[PDB]
Amino acid sequence: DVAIVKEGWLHKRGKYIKTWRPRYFLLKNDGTFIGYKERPREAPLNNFSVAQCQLMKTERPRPNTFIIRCLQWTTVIERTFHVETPEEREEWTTAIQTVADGLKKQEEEEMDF
Repeated sequence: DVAIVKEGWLHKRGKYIKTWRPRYFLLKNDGTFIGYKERPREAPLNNFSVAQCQLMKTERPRPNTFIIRCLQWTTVIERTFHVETPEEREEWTTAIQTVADGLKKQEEEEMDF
């Protein structure tokens, strides 16, 4: 069954306004990545799958930024996050990567041959 893999505060850059705001995110092993205004009913402000997504690291405009990029149909979705240390970024990117890898292995076992 589906369990939380990692949860915690992330600084998220907005989609339309490119400002940064603190958000409480939860990553689940089915690829669910859900973000709330406060530590959690109250609906989430962000809700997307990390399945088939790409992790990118950047230092501008903020150090220790990571981007989750997902190509969906014609559209490309990007979600931008900042944490205070490069170690915390590695903490998050490793967790997201391992979940994505689990789901990729599952897809490949279904689609290959």
